[PDB]
Amino acid sequence: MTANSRSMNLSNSVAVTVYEAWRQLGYKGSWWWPRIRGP
Amino acid sequence: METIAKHRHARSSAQKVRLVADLIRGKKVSQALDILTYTNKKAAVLVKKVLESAIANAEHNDGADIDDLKVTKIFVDEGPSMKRIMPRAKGRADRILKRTSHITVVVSDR
Amino acid sequence: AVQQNKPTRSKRGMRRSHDALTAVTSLSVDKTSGEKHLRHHITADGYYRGRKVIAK
Amino acid sequence: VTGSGKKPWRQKGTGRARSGSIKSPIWRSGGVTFAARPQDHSQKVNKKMY
Amino acid sequence: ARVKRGVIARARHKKILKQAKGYYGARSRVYRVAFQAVIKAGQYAYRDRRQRKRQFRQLWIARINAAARQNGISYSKFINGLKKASVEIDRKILADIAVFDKVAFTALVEKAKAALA
RNA sequence: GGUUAAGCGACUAAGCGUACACGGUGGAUGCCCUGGCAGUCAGAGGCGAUGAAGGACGUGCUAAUCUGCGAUAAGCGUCGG
RNA sequence: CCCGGCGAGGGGAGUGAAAAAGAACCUGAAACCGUGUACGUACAAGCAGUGGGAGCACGCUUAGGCGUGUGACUGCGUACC
RNA sequence: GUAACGGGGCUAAACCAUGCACCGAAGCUGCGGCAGCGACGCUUAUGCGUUGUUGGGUAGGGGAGCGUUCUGUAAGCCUGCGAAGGUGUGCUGUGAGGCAUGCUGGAGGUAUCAGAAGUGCGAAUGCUGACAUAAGUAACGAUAAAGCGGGUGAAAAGCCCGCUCGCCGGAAGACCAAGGGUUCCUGUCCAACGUUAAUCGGGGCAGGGUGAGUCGACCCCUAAGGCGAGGCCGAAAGGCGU
Repeated sequence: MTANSRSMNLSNSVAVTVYEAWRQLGYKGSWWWPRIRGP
Repeated sequence: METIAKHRHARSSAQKVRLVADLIRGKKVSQALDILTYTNKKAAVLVKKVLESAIANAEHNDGADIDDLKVTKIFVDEGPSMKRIMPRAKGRADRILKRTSHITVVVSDR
Repeated sequence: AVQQNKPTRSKRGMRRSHDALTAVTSLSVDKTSGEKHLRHHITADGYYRGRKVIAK
Repeated sequence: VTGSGKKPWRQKGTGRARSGSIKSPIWRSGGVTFAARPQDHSQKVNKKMY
Repeated sequence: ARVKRGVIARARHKKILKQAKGYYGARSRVYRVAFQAVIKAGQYAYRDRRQRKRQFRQLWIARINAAARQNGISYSKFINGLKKASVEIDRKILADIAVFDKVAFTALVEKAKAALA
């Protein structure tokens, strides 16, 4: 009773996992190099 | 008359299998069995199994004389795709597609 | 570097025009057993150029 | 609509469009823009013209 | 009193795509591009309905001029001579006569040449 | 008939385009409803130290998830249908 | 019953009004991906269309030519909000 | 990079003066059709005939319409002689549109005149699902290293035996407390999971396994600290303390 059931089952969990993987705080910008056209 | 054999939901991408299917389009059955034997591809096993199964059908269900059958039609098309997740650097995550295929072979005495 | 416009299916088809693989046609028959094999290779039942070999 | 007032994500920085509510009328499972209340459709007719 | 938009929108989309048969690439498969292609085609057709009336007159002039010099006269003198002789023949008819009947054209040319005198 | 010149020139598709026929993937559209929403007319407007609301662990021929029940544990006594 | 690894997936037989209703199971669109047929394409420069226009294939037809598909060559032409 | 006639080229195809022809626009004329605004006649309303004139258009004002879901007309009418839906073809209105019919579909649909709107989508770095491109490209997670024979198996570089080789050895060895909760052992299976294959596994399924007077909790005693009968304070909630 395994094959189709669990095989398709994992495709539901991947959606929520990718959904959570987007906490987005780790965005770490400030583009550390000097500003493009600074003062 | 025609005889069909199919392998649905085969674990391989459609593009890779289509390379093998081009060799045996329009050949005689004996030659096709010879060619697939001496080709080093994963897909060659699946196609050879399907072709042998198609040969068996044309003899037991339909008539006989396997000595003059030919490969009239053969084509490949996509099936459902399983989706999995694979982690990357800095907390990012990516989608992964595991593709399948449908294999059909048409053999006839014409 | 990334594309600026997605290439067409035509261009995808043109690039793949060299991906076709080739058959063998170099099938040879052994003198004694008469079975098929590649050139310069041992047959399945261990025969090479008629004379029996290891045949494990 | 049953939900919470937290912002979905910050204002700037990310590449997405600006959003401020999970229950916006333009989102799936959001609210209706001009919802309806129970009404009363009766009219008036003068005695003489009845 | 809720109204769904499926059938009507599908019909309206199918109406446009049926007008874009034969166009290249995505200009016959996706609505957003086929719409603009159809509008352009309409504009071009409207504009060309005017230009069609100029190219044919240009061609008729060229053929008449070529045929007239075979009989030793220029186009402008030929046309002017026809007017002094009171001849009303359409340029389309003149080109047709020039192609399909040499003798009649020669008669016309001689008449015009006499009319100039 | 032949031999020389000079001039002109059908037939190829590694692949690609458009049209038509037949398919695959995907799940819209139509048609359904013991699920909801808003109300009229009546009822009741509390439960608990005689241990509440809410729970834990148990309970079957078979072991569990729902539904009941409490070591008298998918049930015990009596009066009616 | 047959091929296959005492597989997965198929082809028969059988039930049913229907299996192209076969359990991922009413109907089943679009993007997207294929096989087959007809025409075009390897000296040619640009919003890819529009106005002219040979040739080829198929159907009707009594001539005479019509209808469908493709489209060599040529005039004009720098998307939408 | 010719490039200070658009080019080719030009001693007229250059520049003055005169003249007659012709080309040249959606301008004007010819033929056919539609719609306004007036005038004039018949019906003297509508219905008409004979005329004159008008019709590029953003912001914006005014006038007419098409189509979708629901209520009445409805126990009416159409429906296996095949409804809604899907997919082609052919006709006709100035337009939104309408009608007939082939194939799928297998049970509902609505003249006509009125009424009420969740009434029409291409854009909003719009929201949800599905599917493309880059591309069969980059990568397969420590440079401690592997070679051969036999076995099982449909299939063996990766599994099991054997020999040889290499690495760690104040650890990459043997234990305990935290934390986890059957991952432990045996037998079976390979469709998903294992960054490849797999007969293998911390994967699926079924059985089994944890024995205490002395080891540890529980128990007896208190530190920092907590609670706190009375008590003292405080709009209420409460705060501090014997």
